[PDB]
Amino acid sequence: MNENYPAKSAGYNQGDWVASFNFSKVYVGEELGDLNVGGGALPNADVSIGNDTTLTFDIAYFVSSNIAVDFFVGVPARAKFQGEKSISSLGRVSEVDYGPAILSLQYHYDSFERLYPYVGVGVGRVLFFDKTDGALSSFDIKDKWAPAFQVGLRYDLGNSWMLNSDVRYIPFKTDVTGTLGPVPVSTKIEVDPFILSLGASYVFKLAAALE
Repeated sequence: MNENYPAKSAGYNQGDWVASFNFSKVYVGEELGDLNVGGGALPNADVSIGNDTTLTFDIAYFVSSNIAVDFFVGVPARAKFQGEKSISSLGRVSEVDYGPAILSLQYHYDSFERLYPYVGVGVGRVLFFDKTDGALSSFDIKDKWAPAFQVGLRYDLGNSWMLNSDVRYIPFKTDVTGTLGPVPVSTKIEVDPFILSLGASYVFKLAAALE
């Protein structure tokens, strides 16, 4: 008739592992930034990216009930984007693979507004695969790396299916160079890329049992 010694509860414990899978929408590409050129003139170029479906996978590690860690990663295929004056019009300027590598932790913070989202921060490195960039003879692009900040919320809506939504911000400038034979052209462009992650996640508890 009476109740005693209830069942154990396990929802969040230090060392928890939850896979958060969501689509990351990158937003960058305003206009190239040429410093100088042998030609003498100082024209302006234009970059463009192809609109297509894309997904991203990140690993969230629950260590504390106040904060946690998340690592954004993805193995996208080879994509071709524009980035020039006359070459842009053609449609074939640069083509390579995407190597999005970001790792930051999420933490809560005081708030007054309705929604009480969380803010994170860490190291966000963006690299690519040397395939065929630039309108020149197999041109390469100098990747970049720097600290980024995350902003969003994470909850569990439904059974065996959680939800996650945040955004990654980190303004930086990429470089471009490479040439087979003659002297390559070292260029640089400063832009503020905006990544939007939206999808679901899945919580999981370690298998190894401790005393």
